[PDB]
Amino acid sequence: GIVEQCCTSICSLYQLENYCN
Amino acid sequence: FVNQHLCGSDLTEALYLVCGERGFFYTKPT
Repeated sequence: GIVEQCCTSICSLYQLENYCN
Repeated sequence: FVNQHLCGSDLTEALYLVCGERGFFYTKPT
């Protein structure tokens, strides 16, 4: 998934955007 | 939010906000 992708590793808001609706 | 560690709710929280009215997406593997 993308969870650890942003949790264990860290991500920017532009990525959480790609994971938005 | 610069460099953020989001997992479980912490991710849904931001997820819920990054998009919000724009709806968001999550893993919820089960």
